[PDB]
Amino acid sequence: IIGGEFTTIENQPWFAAIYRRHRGGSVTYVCGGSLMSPCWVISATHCFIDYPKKEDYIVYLGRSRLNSNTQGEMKFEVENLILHKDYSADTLAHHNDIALLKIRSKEGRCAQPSRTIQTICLPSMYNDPQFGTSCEITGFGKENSTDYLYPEQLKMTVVKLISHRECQQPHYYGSEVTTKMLCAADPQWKTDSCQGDSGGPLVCSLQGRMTLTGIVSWGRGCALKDKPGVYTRVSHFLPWIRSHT
Ligand SMILES: CC(C)[C@@H]1NCCc2ccc(NC(=O)c3ccc4cc(C(=N)N)ccc4c3)cc21
Repeated sequence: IIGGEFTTIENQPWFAAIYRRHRGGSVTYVCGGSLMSPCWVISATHCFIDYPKKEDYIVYLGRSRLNSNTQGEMKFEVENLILHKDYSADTLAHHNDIALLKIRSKEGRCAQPSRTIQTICLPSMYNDPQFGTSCEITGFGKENSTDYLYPEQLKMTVVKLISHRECQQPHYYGSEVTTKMLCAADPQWKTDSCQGDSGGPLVCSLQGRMTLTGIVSWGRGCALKDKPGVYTRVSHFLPWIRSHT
């Protein structure tokens, strides 16, 4: 996150920290995720497309720092890694960038809800918050575009949803942004998600209930003028999630 505020997992019960083991033994952070149901996590396909082995991943819940085992956390493994069957990556835009990771602990059980481990509701058919709505994003991603290390503590920030016609203007993303994607950004371009945040939650309070409306996907740079952050429009993929879970 660029700018924003430092927060602790208690505020983001449904945020999943996804890691990956390397030959030799080191473990680096990869991407974020959202707790769908006790046994499922949803993220982005571009965080696993290159190393499609369910065995190389680790998924943490209730973890507040990168190199610390926060009180009440749970360590998991990927029982099933399902990727959208039509994914492609262009110069900027990423298509069908949605993914399902069916988690499972060494003992064979799924997540166990608590004060620090919760789930968010999926959006419903054709019901997306209007443009200009404020929503939050979370991740252990960069705090600057020139840093190579991630913040040791979880961060969060708020942005505003941008209409589709406004995201297709020449000085924005032209025809690169498609109707199955959403755009969000700070009207002052000082705060925004960035590299390391991909796959993470974009939560909008829709008609009372906190809804998972977007999945961090792509964007030109981080917090750059007229260059919003593009997210995966969950509502569109409901039939996919349902039939695939
Ligand atoms: C190491 C890297 C090149 C990695 N390789 C596997 C394929 C692949 C695909 C996309 C990405 N994505 C990013 O690095 C990446 C970089 C910047 C991003 C910026 C925003 C945003 N400005 N809100 C929103 C999302 C962003 C995602 C990384 C990789």
